[PDB]
Amino acid sequence: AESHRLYVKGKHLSYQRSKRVNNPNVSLIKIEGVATPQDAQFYLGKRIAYVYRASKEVRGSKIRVMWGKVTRTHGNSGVVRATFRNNLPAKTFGASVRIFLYPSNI
Amino acid sequence: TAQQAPKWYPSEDVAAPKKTRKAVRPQKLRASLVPGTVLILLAGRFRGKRVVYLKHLEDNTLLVTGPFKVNGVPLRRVNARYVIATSTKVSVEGVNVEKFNVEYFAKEKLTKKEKKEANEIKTERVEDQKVVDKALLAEIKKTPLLKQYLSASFSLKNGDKPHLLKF
Amino acid sequence: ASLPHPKIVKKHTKKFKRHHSDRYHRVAENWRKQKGIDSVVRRRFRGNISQPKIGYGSNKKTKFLSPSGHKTFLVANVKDLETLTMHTKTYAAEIAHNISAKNRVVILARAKALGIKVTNPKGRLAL
Amino acid sequence: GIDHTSKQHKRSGHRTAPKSDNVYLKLLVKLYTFLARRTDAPFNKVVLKALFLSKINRPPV
Amino acid sequence: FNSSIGRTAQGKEFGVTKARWPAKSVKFVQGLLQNAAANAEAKGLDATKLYVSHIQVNQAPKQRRRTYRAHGRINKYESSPSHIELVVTEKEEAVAKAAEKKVVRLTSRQRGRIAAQKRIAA
Amino acid sequence: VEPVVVIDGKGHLVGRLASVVAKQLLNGQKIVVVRAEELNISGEFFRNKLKYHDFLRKATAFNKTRGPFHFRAPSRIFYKALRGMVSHKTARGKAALERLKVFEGIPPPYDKKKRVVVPQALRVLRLKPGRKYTTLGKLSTSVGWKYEDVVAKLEAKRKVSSAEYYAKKRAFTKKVASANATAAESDVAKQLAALGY
RNA sequence: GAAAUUGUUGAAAGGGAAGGGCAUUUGAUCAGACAUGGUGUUUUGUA
RNA sequence: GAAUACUGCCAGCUGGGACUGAGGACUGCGACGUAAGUCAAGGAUGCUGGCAUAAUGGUUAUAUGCCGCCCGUCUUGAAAC
RNA sequence: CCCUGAAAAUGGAUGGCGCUCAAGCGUGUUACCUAUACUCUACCGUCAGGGUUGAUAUGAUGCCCUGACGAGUAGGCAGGCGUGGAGGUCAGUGACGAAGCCUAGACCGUAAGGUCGGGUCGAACGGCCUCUAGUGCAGAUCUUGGUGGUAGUAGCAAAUA
RNA sequence: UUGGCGGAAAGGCCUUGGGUGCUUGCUGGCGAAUUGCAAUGUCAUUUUGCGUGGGGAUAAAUCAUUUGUAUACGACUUAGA
Ligand SMILES: [Mg+2]
Ligand SMILES: [Mg+2]
Repeated sequence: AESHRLYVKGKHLSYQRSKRVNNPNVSLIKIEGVATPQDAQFYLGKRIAYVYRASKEVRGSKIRVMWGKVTRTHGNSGVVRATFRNNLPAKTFGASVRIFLYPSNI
Repeated sequence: TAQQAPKWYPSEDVAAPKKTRKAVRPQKLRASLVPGTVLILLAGRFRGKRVVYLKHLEDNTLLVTGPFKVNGVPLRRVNARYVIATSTKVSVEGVNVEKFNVEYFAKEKLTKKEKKEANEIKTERVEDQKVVDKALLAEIKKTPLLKQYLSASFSLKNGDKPHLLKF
Repeated sequence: ASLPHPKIVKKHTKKFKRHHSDRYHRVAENWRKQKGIDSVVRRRFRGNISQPKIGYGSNKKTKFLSPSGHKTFLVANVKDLETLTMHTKTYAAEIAHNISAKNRVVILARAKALGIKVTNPKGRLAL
Repeated sequence: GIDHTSKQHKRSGHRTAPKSDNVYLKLLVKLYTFLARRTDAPFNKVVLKALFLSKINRPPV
Repeated sequence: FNSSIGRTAQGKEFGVTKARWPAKSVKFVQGLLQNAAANAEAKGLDATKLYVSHIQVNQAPKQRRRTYRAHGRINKYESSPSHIELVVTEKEEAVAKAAEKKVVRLTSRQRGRIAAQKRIAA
Repeated sequence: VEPVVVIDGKGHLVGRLASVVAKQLLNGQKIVVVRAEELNISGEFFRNKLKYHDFLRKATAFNKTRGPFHFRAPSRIFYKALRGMVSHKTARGKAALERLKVFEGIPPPYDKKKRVVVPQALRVLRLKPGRKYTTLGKLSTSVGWKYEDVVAKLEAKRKVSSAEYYAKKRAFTKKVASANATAAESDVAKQLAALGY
């Protein structure tokens, strides 16, 4: 067809933070479509990929991926907490990111 | 001397590990996976394609087929955590899937010397595929539009919420 | 070829540097504790440099081990090298910096015969 | 935080393993620490504690 | 070294405003340029492709004197001399080509994808 | 969900719209706000004129040129209210603010596009009926904006052209609705009705 | 033949200082493990 | 004559998610079993894939998010005009 | 509750933006955010309580088991790192290159520090057990010596040319 | 390709005619495997350079000289085949 998307779009909002101290080890993700923790409970444990590009070709590609997963819900509005192998570079606040449907329970 | 000595040397004998208590009970699959279910492949080379599930294998994998005449997916095994069990059900009674096992799919592992600088199929595999898919498509021809459904790919459109969608 | 060990963890892999060693050239970056009465580093304010303490200490099963998994032992000649004959999987030899090349070839030959690992088998070598 | 009712990390204040470097005295306290550990007689513990004592705590008899 | 010097129209060539005419420095530099051209023709160079490839100036030891200042004080009056060196070379052609081999590492999935593309197209 | 979101600023409250839009930019949504002369501020016109005069008094004493700049256009008033809610002095704030452009009227890049509203910042949904409000264009031309009438003339011309568009669109959709109704009650229509479409 | 301080070359950043801490992107640069004993001799210098 | 709400209990069942795997022959307390034995019972094992190299990682420069006032001294109190 | 009463000097502060059935005031119910605090786990150290001379191989100040604890100026104590020189030892290193110096190269230690590779260089130096002291610097309007910014700046204008 | 409309930042919208390709509106035939149980598994647009081969066009500014409606110096205003 014309669409081939097998993931859900999301936005990298910020790190986990207090009013004046942030914590880069936990990122905050807005998954689009979900507006409550009860709907966000479907997406727990799903893999997340941040997909970006670079000028230098490394192993056949100019596209590099950072992997992570959803761990828990955050707040009352469907924001989730996500942890990555290496933390997200904080210039990606507001950048798009992919939530895959695996590991599936359905 | 440059360094004097250590007064005691540590022993070089490696100890044995303790006797473990982790036996292997078999995998308890989720309830939506019954044989004959149409699955959607979430990842892999054939991602977004709808296949039919036949047999639960020994290494917790699912035996699936396209059929190969419909969408070009051969006889294959997939992971149960990388599929979506749709509610669409066909009957796979009349297919002899006990031939396939974990030794049926062997990669014939490659040596470190054989490096592909720049750049085939088992005849047993191809007539096994031809035996099973002609038994599947006879069950496919009963209810309408299943051949078209299995040939078409799955993809998420704008406005599709997977937490609200029923498959 | 080393003895099996747990995963080596460093609690603080960054070097502890003296406060204002970046600021003044007369202040070397070898660690000194701030004994001042108004020192933010001594008072441990947020956003300042961390200080060495006993909580950063390495695991006793992991301490003094190279990433290869051996402990470095300095050697000067063949008789010093021969002390590690029965302890090859725990210690690795390192030729001292002041050994000449015509002795270094002898120590490397004897270590290769005895199966001893040398951590610097490239010093003063001509090619 | 703990509301400590005592001084933390304090030594017991009783001298063990005597401050002398006499090797024969160290052999004697080795023998009597074996005897005090395993003979379950109070005499061995008493003489083991008396072996640690300093000179002014060992007056001549 | 240009703070509080005068401004001039002849810096428009170089996009600056502050420019001067250091006659003594020009005399010394052009004497060294003449000597280097003489060394080049003695060595047997082309004498038409020469460009000044290297030049540097750094400080010689100072030469001192003293200043007589008010209320009977002495100050210094020091000359700051120069060490100058320069190298003229012939302008050659393009330097080099034929860079590194850049050996590639591909996974089995990448190799299967490239083989699939090579099969699926011509 | 959208590449660019075009917001019709008419009938909106300035602070509530700015707090919606600033969070949208910080999340990464591109926003363009049109018709900035029709924003509303709660309160009397005299109260908001006094507020702007209190703001207009504030300037740097030794040099007025480096003081706070008192911008007079309604779009720049909205930009001031939004820059107050974005941390504009950082690189993240600058990158957020470059995803925004605010206009008086609807310029020709955006007069053929779709305009949306924000229902949690709409005056008729937020204020109690009876409370008094202002129009940002009236306040701005009271404090020194020069282009209130040329925007009105351009908006009149644009509305005439848009009504000419809408008459043709309405005629076409009535033809399409007539054909859909006559092509309904067939077998595919009843099967789609059973399946929910 | 050190440092302060300086010249040239190279790399990098720079909207009213610079420098630092935690974390990661990007660029540059770099260490370690990769044999192992092994059924085995498909063997040459026959062990 | 019932139901339901509210509160409380179950040595009732069961689904999803995250972090951790310390220890290193055996010894103990137990459970299921007539028994042999088995087990979730004094701390993780089983199966599989890719790569085997700057890929992970270390160092260093830069960028970004948040934080970070100049040290020493006297002083009740120092970033101190 | 709101309003009058209610006047100060650079421009100005519920922290700012702004907010009017509030994003104000009174009150109630839930959900949610996060401290170096609490719970569990790992690791480091300290303290305490214990086990273990049996043969083989070492270290009994050793090895092992268990539990609790960890802020700190003035100050006290303990264990260590480094320097000049001395007794002993390694029949130590070295003109096939000692010492020193440079090195956004590598390794070890929580740290003081130690080790290696490369460059430069040219004649002595080191590990361990002990002994000894003119033994560790950022400051003292410290001492001696050297060098900056200021800065190609102030200026080089009395006595007719 | 024909005809319009659009100046707020028009740079886009509509329309006439023919060509050409596809059509999943409906019914068929062949292909796909081996990427081995997943690895973004690579499909976008931004700028520049260098080659082709096809058009298009053949300037000024500054320094120096000069002016004094200007001027500390720069700058400004003039003149000069
Ligand atoms: Mg320094
Ligand atoms: Mg004078």
